[PDB]
Amino acid sequence: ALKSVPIPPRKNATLDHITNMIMRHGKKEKAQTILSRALYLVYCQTRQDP
Amino acid sequence: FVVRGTGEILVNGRQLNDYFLKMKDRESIMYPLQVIESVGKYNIFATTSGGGPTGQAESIMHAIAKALVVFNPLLKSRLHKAGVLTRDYRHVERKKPGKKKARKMPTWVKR
Amino acid sequence: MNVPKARLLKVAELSAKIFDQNFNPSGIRTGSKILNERLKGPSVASYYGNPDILK
Amino acid sequence: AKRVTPGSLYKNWTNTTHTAQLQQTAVPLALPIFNFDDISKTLNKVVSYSNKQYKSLHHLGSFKKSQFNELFQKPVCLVREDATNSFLKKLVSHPVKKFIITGEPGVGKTVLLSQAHAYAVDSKQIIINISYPELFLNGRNDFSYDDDLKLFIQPMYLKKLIRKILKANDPALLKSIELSKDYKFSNANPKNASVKPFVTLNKTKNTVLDLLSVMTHPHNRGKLMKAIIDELSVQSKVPIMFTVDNFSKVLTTAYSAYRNTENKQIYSLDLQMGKLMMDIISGETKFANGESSTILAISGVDRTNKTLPVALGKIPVDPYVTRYHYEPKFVELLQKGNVTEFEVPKLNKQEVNELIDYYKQSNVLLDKDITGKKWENLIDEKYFLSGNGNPRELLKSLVLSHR
Amino acid sequence: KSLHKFRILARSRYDHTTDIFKMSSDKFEHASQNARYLHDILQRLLAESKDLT
Amino acid sequence: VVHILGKGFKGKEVIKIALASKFYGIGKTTAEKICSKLGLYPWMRMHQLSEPQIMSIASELSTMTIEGDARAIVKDNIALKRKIGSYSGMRHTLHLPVRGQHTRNNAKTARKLNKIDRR
Amino acid sequence: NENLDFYSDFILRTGYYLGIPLTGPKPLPTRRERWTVIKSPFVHAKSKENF
Amino acid sequence: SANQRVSSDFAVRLGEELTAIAKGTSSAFEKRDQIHKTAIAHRAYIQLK
RNA sequence: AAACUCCAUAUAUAUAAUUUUAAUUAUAUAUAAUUUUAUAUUAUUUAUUAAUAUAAAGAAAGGAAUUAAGACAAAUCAUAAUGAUCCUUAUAAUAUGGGUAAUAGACGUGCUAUAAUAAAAUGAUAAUAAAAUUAUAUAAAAUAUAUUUAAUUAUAUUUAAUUAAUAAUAUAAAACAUUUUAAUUUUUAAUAUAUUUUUUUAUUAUAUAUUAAUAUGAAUUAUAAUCUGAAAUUCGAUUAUAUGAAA
Ligand SMILES: Nc1nc2c(ncn2[C@@H]2O[C@H](COP(=O)(O)OP(=O)(O)OP(=O)(O)O)[C@@H](O)[C@H]2O)c(=O)[nH]1
Ligand SMILES: [Mg+2]
Ligand SMILES: [Mg+2]
Ligand SMILES: [Mg+2]
Ligand SMILES: [Mg+2]
Ligand SMILES: [Mg+2]
Ligand SMILES: [Mg+2]
Ligand SMILES: [Mg+2]
Ligand SMILES: [Mg+2]
Ligand SMILES: [Mg+2]
Ligand SMILES: [Mg+2]
Ligand SMILES: [Mg+2]
Ligand SMILES: [Mg+2]
Ligand SMILES: [Mg+2]
Ligand SMILES: [Mg+2]
Ligand SMILES: [Mg+2]
Ligand SMILES: [Mg+2]
Ligand SMILES: [Mg+2]
Ligand SMILES: [Mg+2]
Ligand SMILES: [Mg+2]
Ligand SMILES: [Mg+2]
Ligand SMILES: [Mg+2]
Repeated sequence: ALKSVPIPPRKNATLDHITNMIMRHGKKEKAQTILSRALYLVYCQTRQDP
Repeated sequence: FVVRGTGEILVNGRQLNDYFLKMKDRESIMYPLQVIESVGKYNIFATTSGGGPTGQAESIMHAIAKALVVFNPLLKSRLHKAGVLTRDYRHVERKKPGKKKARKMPTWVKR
Repeated sequence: MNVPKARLLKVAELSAKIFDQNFNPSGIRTGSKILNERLKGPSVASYYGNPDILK
Repeated sequence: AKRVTPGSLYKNWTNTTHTAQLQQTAVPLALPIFNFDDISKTLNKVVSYSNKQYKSLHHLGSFKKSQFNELFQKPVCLVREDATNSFLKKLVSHPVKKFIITGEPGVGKTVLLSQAHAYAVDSKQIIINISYPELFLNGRNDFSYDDDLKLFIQPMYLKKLIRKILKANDPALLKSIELSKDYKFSNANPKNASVKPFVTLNKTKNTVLDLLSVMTHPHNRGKLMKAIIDELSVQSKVPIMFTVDNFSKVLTTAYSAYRNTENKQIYSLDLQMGKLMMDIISGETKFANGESSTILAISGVDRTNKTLPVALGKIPVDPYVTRYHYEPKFVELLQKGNVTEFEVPKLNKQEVNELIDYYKQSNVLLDKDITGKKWENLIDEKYFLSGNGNPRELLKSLVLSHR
Repeated sequence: KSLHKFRILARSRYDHTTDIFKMSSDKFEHASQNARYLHDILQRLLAESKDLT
Repeated sequence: VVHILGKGFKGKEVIKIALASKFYGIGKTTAEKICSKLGLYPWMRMHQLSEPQIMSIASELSTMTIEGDARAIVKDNIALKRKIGSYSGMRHTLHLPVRGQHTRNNAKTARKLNKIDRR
Repeated sequence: NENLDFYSDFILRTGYYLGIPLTGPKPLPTRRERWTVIKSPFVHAKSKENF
Repeated sequence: SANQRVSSDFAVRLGEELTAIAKGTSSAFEKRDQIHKTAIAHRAYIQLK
């Protein structure tokens, strides 16, 4: 059963890159929160997947 | 300690959410149980010690991958290709004697 | 800290007498640390070795 | 310059989401209406509050920020047998009716309080709710000393509280309660007060509605609050449900941020608000109605000490603990009131399933979870990622975990 | 009662977790003197603890 | 705008912080004591003062060392040092550091601020 | 470590023949002291050596 | 572009810009067109190399 | 040169009565990789082969030391030692004070800031480390003090245990949650308003200025105490009440 299923992705690539661009001084949770907060906003205003 | 059951986890006797605030640490811990689609079939009892949260979480994930092999030995490759069965040798490198924090040097003046 | 201070200090000086220990309830400067400090003279004096080494 | 146009978001994230009307774009999903008398049909199933319940709860402050409500057109709840049904059965059957809601941060203590409020509204009850006790402990409201009451009075906080009590409870019950004794308050009406210096209320002719609707001067607002509590305590017609959320804040800061004329902190029990709260908890007020209850809830945002666990009998009494971490007076005041503990349990697998399902129906999930992931795997993984059933963490993983 | 008095007079020298009394001495310049000093202090504490008058 | 002893205050700033800032001689603690003595809640603003309250603040704040009095005390202390003939007085006269700092480098702010008529 | 281990082994043998139960050499953690010093005699502080 | 907004939290301002872009309303597109027009203005110098 | 070497890594054996506990460890010996195998797409001296990718077998990926011959008459006679030359009542030896800390200018290194992808408070079943130190000692807990109930911070009172896988230095801090934060009228409060209640809406007040130093920033200085020392003026370190430059 596990053959046909691909390996689940390591981690999203574009989101990792964007976080790393925001991230600075080694503070990644702050960057992820900022990005996740913004994406939560854009969904609430557009009701489309961010 | 991995024993079959439902998706229950405990770190040092505490809940996963209490111990690991970051959701990425929980995701890393759960990845082995996700490479193989058996997230809701095993009970984890993690007893990490040493280092900071990410080192603990990633050591838990590595230990889980090692423990899952005993349950189905012909699932080793899937985990190996997933990279969870390799030990991350990366670690802090010693502060070099004549310079600042290792691999950094004080400002060099031409004249 | 419900227990009255009188009881606590009664235990304090009783133990002090039992264990041969100073009791200074008021906190005045008794200068005890001056006397109790160890003498380091023997060690400092032999910094340069035995002067009676054969020549 | 103007800078901020009339339509624009300028506050931080939490206040922006809390107050921006982001629920306007939410799809109007149809759900069964909350009703304890029909618990058999709404059990283990998401529900929406009744319109009158929504009005009363909004006026009581049962819905707070950081609850993700803005995701949906209106706040919704899940009827959890272990948390909602069990608690309400205990509340109805137990004779003392004095509880404190406890649980891990984010488990849903507030929600359970709001469900209790919904029960009270639909059971023809009067609700007095202290949503954020910090407002009368943080030193951002006026205060004065009333020698007649021997307590410090906070007129702004009172005015808001009576306003909330008036606008939350149905006028029918407040009218149905007649005053047991006369009152004579100063008059502060913008126009009438020029002619009439004082306002009088008489027995069996005016109700508590008129008492709530009167307007006096700040130094007498404490008299009005004491009268209101006494009137509702003596009357034995309607039950009174006194609720306080974030009670751990009260239990931890025994001393407020107010300083008297000698630059000394004003003990909490020297305030009127703290005193009446503790009198109700300890049973000194002694409401006459049998069904009158007192439900308290703690919040994780507030520090923790040895006060509450000792009060709840969870740990013994160590008398050498500093007052900053153990307040014996509050412990004996809580124990004297026979306040019992209710622990909100974490979600199980099936509860998570229902919640996530409803989230799917509301179009609040990512396509990675929906478009591609198996439902079973999704539920299990989220159950794992949410610390085995923490509702806040579950919501965070679904809509606030873009990674 | 004597045990409670003994425990509260030992102060930091007694740990309730394991119930072990603990005491060391090196003021005197020989082991024999320190052992006698410790024994005498233990006798003194026991005598006072048993005196509940 | 609230005027206390000739000091201009905006209507938005807290009493304790504003008092501690504008007046020479009263700091955070003194302002807190002043506000507490007159029964103004900790985070009260300058808008909400009434005329009696402003008068009380001005009256009670005028029974302690005023800006001018405190400046006089400082200047008198410097003058004492200089008239005695002490080393410190000499540094004050020459616009040089007085607390044993190095002059080979820096010592700019001392030259700019140290003097016999220090504010 | 070589002399330590050899002597330990000897201690165990002597104890056994003397009737003394002995558990055996337990490896307590080693202690690493560290000093640093400039290699040059006069002035090359950039060059340092660890002992 | 998101740093030209009045809020004090960049999560809010990032969200506002992203929402605006999602509806095709922002000045960043002009920069993209300018770069492409410049690339066209430099058609013939590309070489296989 | 590379390799042997050391730190680190994976595994095996041994030791430890799992109260020196942690066995998730410590340290002795050994094995392991300067990875192997297969396939294909390449250019080629034609697989009697290289790089490109794939596959599968693996835990397997780093750092440190070692910097040759000669050249720079590079540095060192102030680590120490010797040759030559020079002083020998002085260029040798001791003590009390001062200087090495002076300040026009200039200069190389750094520390701290100039605010909202950032500063401050709080967080007691005390979130989570590693490596080092304690017979010329480390110094807990409790106390009085400033200081209010307490906590935090700094002294004083007294030395608990430990000369160490045992006790102390020592509850790591960022992280994360809550509250606050001037410029900012984007704020407060006075009334009403209400299905945004820790909150929205309407009216009035929230003035006087503009490229600006704030509730940024802590330089300079006044005073009172404290620590070490026999001694704190030239010339030491902390705390408190004021000061609050430049940026
Ligand atoms: N639908 C639904 N959401 C719930 C329920 N219980 C909790 N939640 C959600 O879980 C989160 C936390 O709920 P709260 O009631 O604030 O939890 P709490 O434990 O009282 O929170 P703290 O006081 O901060 O510890 C919010 O997102 C709630 O909406 C429930 O029964 N139904
Ligand atoms: Mg580092
Ligand atoms: Mg809550
Ligand atoms: Mg001032
Ligand atoms: Mg063990
Ligand atoms: Mg080599
Ligand atoms: Mg060479
Ligand atoms: Mg050459
Ligand atoms: Mg030369
Ligand atoms: Mg020379
Ligand atoms: Mg020489
Ligand atoms: Mg001489
Ligand atoms: Mg020098
Ligand atoms: Mg240098
Ligand atoms: Mg800042
Ligand atoms: Mg260690
Ligand atoms: Mg070690
Ligand atoms: Mg201490
Ligand atoms: Mg901590
Ligand atoms: Mg300027
Ligand atoms: Mg400041
Ligand atoms: Mg200061």
